[PDB]
Amino acid sequence: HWGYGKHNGPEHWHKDFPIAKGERQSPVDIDTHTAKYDPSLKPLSVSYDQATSLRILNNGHAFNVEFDDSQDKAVLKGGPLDGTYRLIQFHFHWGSLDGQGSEHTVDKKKYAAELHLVHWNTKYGDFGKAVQQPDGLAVLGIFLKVGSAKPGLQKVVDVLDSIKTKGKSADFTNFDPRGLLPESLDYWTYPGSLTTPPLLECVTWIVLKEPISVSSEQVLKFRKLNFNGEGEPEELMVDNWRPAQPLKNRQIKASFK
Ligand SMILES: [C]C1=[C][C]=C([B]([O])([O])[O])[C]=[C]1
Ligand SMILES: [Zn+2]
Repeated sequence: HWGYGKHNGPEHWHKDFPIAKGERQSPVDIDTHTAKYDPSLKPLSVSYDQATSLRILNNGHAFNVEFDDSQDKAVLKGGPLDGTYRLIQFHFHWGSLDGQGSEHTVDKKKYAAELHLVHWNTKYGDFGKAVQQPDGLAVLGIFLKVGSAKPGLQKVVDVLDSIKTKGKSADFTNFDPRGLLPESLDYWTYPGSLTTPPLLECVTWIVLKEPISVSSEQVLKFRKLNFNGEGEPEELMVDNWRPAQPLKNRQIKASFK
């Protein structure tokens, strides 16, 4: 029964998920002055040309665009990673207002939203096994700011009417996630967690420095989604972000100077 409300939100999650107070929780504030350039990170490789999107789902917490992850089709490699990580889904976190919505922050700045491209390490065979390992997942995080429209997002925006409420899905084939990337792949990286329950400490985070721009109309449509199921009282799907957690004994590394 966790969620984002006053009585079931982030401050309550630790009761059912004690790892919420663990040693490598996400998100975090990225202090740009304290992050250290690491000249050894290897180049980062996003290989999405053969991606096969399948479906879009409103799961009651966000919406997921799901991919075929039964073969190496859309993979993330390089950067801080050893081995090959397959794209399983992407989703967003966003605010009720343009001045909040991101999970990570940059020098305490909040963005309007944050895109998470979720990948799992093929050495563990399936996603469910991967989330049980400290190097099971690699999540590419991309900030959204409100300005110019993002053309490659509009297909997502357009389908949201058909998945308004929890449990609804729609076909979503032939979507190209390359259309959601910024120009630069400069990034910060650190070891962390899932940002929702079960909050498992299985993620290598790779957060891009360059945001993407989306229009006010695009983010407005995200805010028309519902947390509730059909035929239940309407609760707008907004503010589905966890705030920054303690960094504890971690260092954030930068791929750039
Ligand atoms: C199952 C799952 C996958 C990814 C995430 B997140 O928000 O950390 O990308 C949370 C939960
Ligand atoms: Zn997420």
